[PDB]
Amino acid sequence: DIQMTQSPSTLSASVGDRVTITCRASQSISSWLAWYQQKPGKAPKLLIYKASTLESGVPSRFSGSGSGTEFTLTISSLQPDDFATYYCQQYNTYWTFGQGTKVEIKRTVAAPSVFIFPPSDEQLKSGTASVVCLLNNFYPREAKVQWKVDNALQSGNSQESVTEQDSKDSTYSLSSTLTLSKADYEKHKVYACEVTHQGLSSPVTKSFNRGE
Amino acid sequence: IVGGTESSWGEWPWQVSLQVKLTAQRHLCGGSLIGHQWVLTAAHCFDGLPLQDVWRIYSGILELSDITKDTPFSQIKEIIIHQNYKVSEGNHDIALIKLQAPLEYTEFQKPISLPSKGDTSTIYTNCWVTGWGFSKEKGEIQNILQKVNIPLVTNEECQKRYQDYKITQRMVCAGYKEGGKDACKGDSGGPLVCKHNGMWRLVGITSWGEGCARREQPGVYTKVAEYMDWILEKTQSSD
Amino acid sequence: EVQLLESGGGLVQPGGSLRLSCAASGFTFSHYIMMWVRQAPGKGLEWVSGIYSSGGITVYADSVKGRFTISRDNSKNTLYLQMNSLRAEDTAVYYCAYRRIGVPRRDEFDIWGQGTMVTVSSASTKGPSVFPLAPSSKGTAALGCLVKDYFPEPVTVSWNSGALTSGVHTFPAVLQSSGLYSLSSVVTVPSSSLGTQTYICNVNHKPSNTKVDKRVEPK
Repeated sequence: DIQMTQSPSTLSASVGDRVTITCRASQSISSWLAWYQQKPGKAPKLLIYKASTLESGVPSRFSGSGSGTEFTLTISSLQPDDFATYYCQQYNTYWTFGQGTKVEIKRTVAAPSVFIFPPSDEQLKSGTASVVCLLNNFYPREAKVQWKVDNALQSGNSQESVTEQDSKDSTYSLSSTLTLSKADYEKHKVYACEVTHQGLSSPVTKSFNRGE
Repeated sequence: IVGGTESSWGEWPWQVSLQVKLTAQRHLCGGSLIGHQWVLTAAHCFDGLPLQDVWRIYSGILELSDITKDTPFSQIKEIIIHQNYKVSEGNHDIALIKLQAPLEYTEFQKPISLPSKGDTSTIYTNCWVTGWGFSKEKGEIQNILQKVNIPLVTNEECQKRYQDYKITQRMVCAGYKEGGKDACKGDSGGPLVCKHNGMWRLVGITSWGEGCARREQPGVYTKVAEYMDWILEKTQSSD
Repeated sequence: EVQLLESGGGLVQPGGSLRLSCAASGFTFSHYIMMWVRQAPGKGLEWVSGIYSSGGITVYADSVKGRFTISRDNSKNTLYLQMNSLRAEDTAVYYCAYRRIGVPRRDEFDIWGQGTMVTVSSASTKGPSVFPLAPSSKGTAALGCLVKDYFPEPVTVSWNSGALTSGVHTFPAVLQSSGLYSLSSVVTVPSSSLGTQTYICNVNHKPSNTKVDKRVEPK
């Protein structure tokens, strides 16, 4: 298969910025490359085809260049409507899409407020323990969350979920949920959530002891 | 038509609207009356619906909203697509339509003259394109027949803007360097006419182009003068 | 304009089959390449099948080759995707798309449908268990509701019957290895309010016709 790689995976920008996104093909696709815009929950919209031809109805701030294996999409002056995910598509042989580049709203750094929640007694008696760590209203998106149980680093038993950029303050919020059997939960005392983020002068840990 | 203005009764008396009736009825293409029983249009108008029975041709008409269930229309007796036209492509984009009945001429319904054998090398300077097509890319069919003045360009200039396609001597292109005035979707098959020595001549048939009214992106038209032997053969031969 | 409307999406069990339709409306003289493209929850667009001309090359992505059949009924003006031996990982929004053949005629290169949702799962329909995320004993406090083990999507969560909206974050659900979904909804409030104010999350799950209100209190 022809593999398509977009870079960067995310990029932060402001209204009025000039924005450039790149797409690389694993082999030559001549100029058979298209670019799309997609907003959450909506069908994608074609912007550019044959590498540099503007689709019918598309504003002229969008342009494309390249041929062979390396391509760019440029937005000459970003507008509020342009925050979205962009995909390239080769159509040399069938169709293959790149993995996408999200274009998001840039703002100042904001540290997460971090909160840890023990499992409820109601939930425990049913045999499962969910431990929740909340990182609230932070920017940028990049954040590392580590779980520690009696100082042993956890791995493979947690899942993260993240909100879309807030419409008022352009921050993200994130949950990390550690799932244990009741039996394992009861085997340990200290449950800690440690977060690393640019807004923090060093990593912050929130914790509780089982039963206090 | 992008950047045009409203036409008047009698101004372009050869302009027709080629419409299709299925459940609903829609204008699809323009065309030009060239004799009592003959309309000239683009072959591509028939790529999707090649059969005659669904088509309705309105002549002597300024405003599409005037059309009702009772408005008379001509029907297609014969479609003659150029034998070397390829579906979906730009070469030989020309079709003759023979009507089921001949139309009488009036001041609001009469033919455009075809180019004269004498005018092979004429450089036409007062050219106009008409139709009910969109007034912008992804717009809507216009109600009142629009007109716009557009200069011809050389084939060499046109070729510079269409690197991916071949511009041939059987095509002619028209456009402004900075765009703003052009044909658009729904104008295709209609006329490009130029006034020469006091008379209007059918110089082009609206055929294809990238976008509508873009800078350095002229419209492409079938060059009618190059098809005169074909027109006269197919018409004289048929009637 | 020319318009495309997908239908036939829904919930099917692993190993089952489903047939999507994409009905085209309008008049056009254009011819089109016809494709199906899908997007799994939180993932990218993935092309899966196409037909290049009437009775022409039908082609498939390796991910679906041998299980899916693309076809056209020109008399109904409809594109189909027959999907057999379906699996969890075929879960996605499916889109049909048309691509213009030949020279540009003042018109569009692409036409896209609206998408139709396909869910492949052996899970049983079930309303969520709702557990409190109690505000800690140790400015601003956070509290929430853990909405666990429901199927299928979606659920809705409100706080105090819609009276509390400021500072609410309801997370996108996660698909657990059990095949059931889970999410949390949180809210930040003044610490000084924890003793006097009542906080209740209202969790609705239409597929199971369940509504649960859960009071969230200091522990």
